[PDB]
Amino acid sequence: PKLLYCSNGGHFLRILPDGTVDGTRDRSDQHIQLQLSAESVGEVYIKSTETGQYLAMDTDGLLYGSQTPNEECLFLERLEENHYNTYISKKHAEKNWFVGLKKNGSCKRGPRTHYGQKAILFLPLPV
Repeated sequence: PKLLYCSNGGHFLRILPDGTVDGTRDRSDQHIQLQLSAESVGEVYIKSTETGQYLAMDTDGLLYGSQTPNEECLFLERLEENHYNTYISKKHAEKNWFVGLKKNGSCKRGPRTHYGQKAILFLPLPV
């Protein structure tokens, strides 16, 4: 029962019911309560506790909400040097595509992500 805070512009990661991932700063928002559930070690699904949608990155690197689970919904967790976390699309691990948000709280597509950005750091917060 966790919130994922993005260091970049200070948004909590948010899966809107229509599949559009983005960020909000509103703590009472329903769609930010997430559940991180480990398949293997350092291999998680990221799910909304409010819609049951799964976070997923498609072929273009666009993050969306997946209504059912699958290959695209798995992400590689890495704890970073501070207390923050990065998350790679397992299905696109080679392409080194992270979950990330821009500074205005919008999805920063995989292609345009990379290491050393503040877009890709997230701080899990127990709700």
